[PDB]
Amino acid sequence: DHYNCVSSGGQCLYSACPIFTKIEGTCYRGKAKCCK
Repeated sequence: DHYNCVSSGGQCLYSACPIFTKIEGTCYRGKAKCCK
């Protein structure tokens, strides 16, 4: 979720994760990606 994503270094993005990050979980009631 958003809390864990941001606390663990990531960012919540609805569509693509930018280059040199990868999808590691979700945010926003599972509608966005946590990119780390």
